[PDB]
Amino acid sequence: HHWGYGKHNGPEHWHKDFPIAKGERQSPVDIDTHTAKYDPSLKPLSVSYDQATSLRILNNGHAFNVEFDDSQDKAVLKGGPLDGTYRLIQFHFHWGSLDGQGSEHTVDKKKYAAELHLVHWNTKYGDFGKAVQQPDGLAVLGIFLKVGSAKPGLQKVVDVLDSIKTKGKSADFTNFDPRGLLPESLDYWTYPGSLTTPPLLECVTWIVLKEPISVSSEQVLKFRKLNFNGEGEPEELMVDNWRPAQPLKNRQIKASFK
Ligand SMILES: NS(=O)(=O)c1ccc(NC(=O)CN2C(=O)NC3(CCCCCC3)C2=O)cc1
Ligand SMILES: [Zn+2]
Repeated sequence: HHWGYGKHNGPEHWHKDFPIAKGERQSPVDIDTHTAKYDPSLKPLSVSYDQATSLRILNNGHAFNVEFDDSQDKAVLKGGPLDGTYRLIQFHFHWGSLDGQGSEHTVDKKKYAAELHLVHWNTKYGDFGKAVQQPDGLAVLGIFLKVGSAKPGLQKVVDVLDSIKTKGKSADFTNFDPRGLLPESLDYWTYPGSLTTPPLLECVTWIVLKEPISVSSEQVLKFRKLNFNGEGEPEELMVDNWRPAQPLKNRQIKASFK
């Protein structure tokens, strides 16, 4: 596939190779804070990252992924809307060319500067490849980024980006603690949706935190120096790697909080 975020290969083209792009539970969506309803049936959200084992950072030509050892139950997400145990396998971000855009989800049509996706797969399906074939296969924890004060726990990510500037470059990224990327509050919205990149599989329980994290202008400027292209190819800055809001269709967004 040759999908990306340009005029010629961007989100409006994706449906030709990935017809589910026009499906019934696509992501991201706008979160209308007034029509999202408090659900008392939601159990407490459990983010258990104490034993998280990061291994590597990869520039995959669409974003950069911090990859985890998911060979055991070391870093898991449970509770909230979730049945059973979801294992952390990677995180990445989507971000803008300028501070006024970059998030995939929106909140009353507001766009944040960036959005962090912590990707977990349901352990009842045994591996990630099997889990993406199921409607409850994945849980993605989405966290908004606004530009303000630096996020101390982000800086180790920022400082390695120089070593993975281009598509296909990776670097060792051991002993990174993803708990440093969380906000104080775990208040969330949740809805059923999809991967936000091809293959756009309708396999995700979305859990979007209400409280954004603050990152510095200097931190997000370093995200924007990455390249979509490979080494020795024409430089295309890795910016505006976000899919816009998709139709909500027959879905309800539920709030964990009143
Ligand atoms: N924007 S999104 O909705 O959160 C979204 C979330 C996940 C995906 N897709 C994947 O994670 C597919 N995939 C990678 O890219 N890396 C792998 C994980 C790292 C461990 C080694 C296996 C490879 C993997 O399984 C696409 C969109
Ligand atoms: Zn994502």
